[PDB]
Amino acid sequence: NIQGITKPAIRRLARRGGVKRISGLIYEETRGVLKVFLENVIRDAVTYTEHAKRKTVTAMDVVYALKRQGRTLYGF
Amino acid sequence: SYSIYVYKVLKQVHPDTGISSKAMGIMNSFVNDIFERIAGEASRLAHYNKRSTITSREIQTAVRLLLPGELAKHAVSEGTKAVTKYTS
Amino acid sequence: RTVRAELSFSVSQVERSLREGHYAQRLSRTAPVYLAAVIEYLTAKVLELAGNEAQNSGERNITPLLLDMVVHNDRLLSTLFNTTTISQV
Amino acid sequence: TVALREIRRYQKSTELLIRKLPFQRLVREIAQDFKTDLRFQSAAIGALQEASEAYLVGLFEDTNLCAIHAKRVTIMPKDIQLARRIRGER
Amino acid sequence: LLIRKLPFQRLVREIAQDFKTDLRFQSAAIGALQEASEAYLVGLFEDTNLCAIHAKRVTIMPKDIQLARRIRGE
Amino acid sequence: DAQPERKLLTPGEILNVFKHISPEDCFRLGFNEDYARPEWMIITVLPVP
Amino acid sequence: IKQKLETQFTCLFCNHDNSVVCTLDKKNSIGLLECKKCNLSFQAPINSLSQPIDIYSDWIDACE
DNA sequence: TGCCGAGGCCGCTCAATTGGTCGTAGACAGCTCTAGCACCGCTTAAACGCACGTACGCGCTGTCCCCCGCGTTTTAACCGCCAAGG
DNA sequence: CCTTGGCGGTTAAAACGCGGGGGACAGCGCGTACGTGCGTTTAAGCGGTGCTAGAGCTGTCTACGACCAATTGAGCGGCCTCGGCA
Ligand SMILES: [Zn+2]
Repeated sequence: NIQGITKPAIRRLARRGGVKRISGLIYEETRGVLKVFLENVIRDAVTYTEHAKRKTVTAMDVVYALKRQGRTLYGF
Repeated sequence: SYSIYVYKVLKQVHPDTGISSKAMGIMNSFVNDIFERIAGEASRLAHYNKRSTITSREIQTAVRLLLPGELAKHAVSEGTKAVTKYTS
Repeated sequence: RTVRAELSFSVSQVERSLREGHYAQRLSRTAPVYLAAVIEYLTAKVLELAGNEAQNSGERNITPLLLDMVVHNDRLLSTLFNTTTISQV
Repeated sequence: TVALREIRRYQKSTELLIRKLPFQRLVREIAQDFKTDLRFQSAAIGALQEASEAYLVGLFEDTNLCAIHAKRVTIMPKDIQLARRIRGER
Repeated sequence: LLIRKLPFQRLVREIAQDFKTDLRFQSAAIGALQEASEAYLVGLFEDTNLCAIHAKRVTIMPKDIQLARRIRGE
Repeated sequence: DAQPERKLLTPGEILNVFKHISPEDCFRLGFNEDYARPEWMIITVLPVP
Repeated sequence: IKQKLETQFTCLFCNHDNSVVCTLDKKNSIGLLECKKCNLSFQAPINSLSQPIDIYSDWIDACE
């Protein structure tokens, strides 16, 4: 489920971002923002895997899916 | 692919400082990305002018387009003072 | 030609990649020397700063944490990495 | 104060902040909804997690700016509902 | 178009002189620049408006523009 | 979960792997370098009584 | 606990033999056939007495 | 005092050089397009002051929902026990 | 006597109720500088011929660099010799 993105993991991320005090209605939104981000990137990674006639989503399919959003990822 | 030359330039710029093994893959993905971006952009340039040969002039324009500002200036000065040193 | 042009990248291997990438039908005589010179400048500008920051901090090797701290600092080339993410894994 | 402490700490480090196992389960679940039993390279999931966390972190930066703009110190739904709209995500 | 077209052309030629000299412009080029510029400014004003309303401000201020531009990555 | 591909482990395949076992690991496995070397459990030539 | 069992049944679609996997969830009375090749999936109800031959039989009748 | 670390020699595989096609890339001419830059007549659009109003911002209050710490406790995920069979 | 079917025992931490105590959300008060519709006058804006030519469009011509085909030279890995630290 999306419930695995727990309350203190969203809080930790916010701490990294620079958030001081965080209202309650932000984890669900984040859970709903993170799910949209994954539904946009995994769709392209699955498209590259089905185009490569594979069944295993490699890390270069994820790098290509992030490259199609202007989010180039170095190290794979 | 390009990892053998990243360490060779690093021996010139910092002969005392070493590099890790993940940072070599990061610099190798950086080089294969700015290569497939400059060549891609240059390919677009060679199509917009209906040419067929990528010369050094389409590389100088793709460097002016891709790199912003002083990096493009410096980028175009090093390529020019390497082609002139090459022809001589 | 790399030592003759007094460069550090091979004009050859990159040229081979251009042939394999099929970016055009025919290259020029001096186009890969310019592209290797320009690329060489970007590597000798990023690793010059990674080697400056490893000795400024006091580190010995170059870790990906040094690359992530430099390329997102250093407004000289922080514009090139507005939309990049070093994985650090 | 402890909040500030954590911000000084997390911003100092680069380890992944979401638990690995749980993330693996979420990814495989979502992917399972497009194509059944899709196998994954471990590096693929790792790529997905790095990308997701970088995305959420940046989003939280912008969200923070939106909260502060409204003279608030606490991030809320109106912050993200604004950051993502201006980003062209919604 | 909401800006006097001629003023957009002047400003344009001035800015252009600082990049490359003795330039000439097609009228359609200047027109393209003006459509683009005005569309950009209008969208920016929409986002700015949203920032102002967010801060009990429906009336855009420089602060709002700066927030909008920062979140846009401009 | 991932799809596993069990292939047959032929004697010839295992034979080559056994000759590369080091002398130090041969001893630790309870075998003996002079008398009971582990690749000799695979038959390549048959003694004719 | 679920039972993940490999079988020697032939997939009714891709025709690869010895590539049908049966997952029998008795806690919810739901049996699942999977290919390992073309990976077509088929669900059917199971009791407590069922075995991979029981749902594979139901799959033959669900096609015809 | 002497053998494994490093440089040298013999093979491997891919890169460099040369020769013939070959259609596509570069030249060049005829010629019409819309951009060229200069002046009219009229007009929609622009420079600058108004003023009472609606919006923008500072200060005080409620109560109130996230702030920090503790304790087991539970899913999820790594390590050992019941007592049937072959 | 030995190895699977389902079952306790095995951790890092969060499923956080809930005891405590305060930062800070949204409505409410006051309160001031700025603020646009309407008003004037304008300086530039829209539409028409008149003039003049730059280089795109399209046509056939002449042409030089790559494709795939036989030669053949340098970088690198596996044997193989040389040498000072322990
Ligand atoms: Zn099948």
